[PDB]
Amino acid sequence: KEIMKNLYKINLSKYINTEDITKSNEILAKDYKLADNVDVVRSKVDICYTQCKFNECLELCETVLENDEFNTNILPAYIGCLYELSNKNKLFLLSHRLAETFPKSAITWFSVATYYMSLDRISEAQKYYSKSSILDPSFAAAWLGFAHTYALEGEQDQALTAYSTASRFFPGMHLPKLFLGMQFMAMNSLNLAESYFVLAYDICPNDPLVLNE
Amino acid sequence: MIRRAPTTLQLSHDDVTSLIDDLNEQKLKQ
Repeated sequence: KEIMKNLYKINLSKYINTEDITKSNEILAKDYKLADNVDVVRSKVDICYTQCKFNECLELCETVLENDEFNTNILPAYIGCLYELSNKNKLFLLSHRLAETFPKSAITWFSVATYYMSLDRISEAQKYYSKSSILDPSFAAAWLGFAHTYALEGEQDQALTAYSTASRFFPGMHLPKLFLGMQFMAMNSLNLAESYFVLAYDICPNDPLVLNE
Repeated sequence: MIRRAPTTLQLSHDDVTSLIDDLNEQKLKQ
């Protein structure tokens, strides 16, 4: 139990009680030679992603991906911090390799849609997020990227329903609600935006997007 | 996660019109 308690503690959510997750990370790193463990690296990557350490996301996930390039748990965070770094060649390579590796996984189609978003081809990203969403009904990135495609396309009425769907399917996820509130700004409807942003800020006290909004 | 592009503030035409007008009466003052 001395080790498995910590191992289970690693896998909880990262927004709250962040420091204890860190101390558990050094606890595993010491006395157990598990610093090389893949899931320890995954936890550290998610720590870095939470406060938006996207450069550290890139470096750590590149170190882990060299050993294994198809860890499905690792990959979505790497897509996120790659699109944040706004680079198309490496996203492009990984997406085209995953397409021929795992044709039936929504992960690769999500990566393709992200690549098209990075290339600002909204029309194709529409379909390539729709396919990823259809493949995995439990894939929040799919719905939020879908509504991102809607919002960046020019039309927003369907983006409203999309963000509402993403919010309702996944209760307790602040990001769909936050993006829906950004859209409310886009329609100049601030009255719902106040409540939605308060709800999002209830669990995200320190992140640039919330405070900027 | 696909982070949304943060919204950016724009310089409106009404405020710049107000400022250029105020400058017009400012130079008309003396």
